[PDB]
Amino acid sequence: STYPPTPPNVTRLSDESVMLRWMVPRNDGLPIVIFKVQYRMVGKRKNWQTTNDNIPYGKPKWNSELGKSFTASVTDLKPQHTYRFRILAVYSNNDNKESNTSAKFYLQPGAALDPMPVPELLEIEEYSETAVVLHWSLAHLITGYYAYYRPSSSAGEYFKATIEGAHARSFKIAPLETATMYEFKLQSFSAASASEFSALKQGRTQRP
Repeated sequence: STYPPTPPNVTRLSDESVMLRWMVPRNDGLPIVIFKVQYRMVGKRKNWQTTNDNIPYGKPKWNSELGKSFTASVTDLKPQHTYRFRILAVYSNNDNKESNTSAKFYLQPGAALDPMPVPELLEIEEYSETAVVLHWSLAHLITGYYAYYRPSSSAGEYFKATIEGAHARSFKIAPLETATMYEFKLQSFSAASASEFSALKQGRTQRP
């Protein structure tokens, strides 16, 4: 059978974008091949738009005892408009199942909002041939942090991962390609907004 992903939670990243977080509960049914982020603004024909980013399931299978969490952002949204989001999961057998919809979310314009804490990205613990660990500190308006990473050699889009809880001060990012260099930056977030990014740090996975 197929277990649908949970509805995404939404937090404002800017005047034109939000970050979604969802989970795939542990289960023994078909594996999901990719995810599709959809959305539609409230007060408009109930027609969902699909973003142009097929999110792979990746590895590992689960990242907590609960199941596996995911994180993707949606940009190009207009301010002062309310939206609803949902996740589409495509399974190995090609079926499609949509999570339940998110609560209504109002994309509020920036001005007049409390400055979120900017973490000081200290150092990349080149912990292994396939993983690395982030360490940072501050100078709980915070809900957690959003880590951004990608091979230093590749402009474009960053992979995202959510770190839940304000006092997490490290996070292991794995799996990553061996003897490969990545770029990492970090930001703190709350429902209302995300902080400014920390410094963009370079880090390489260990060799044999």
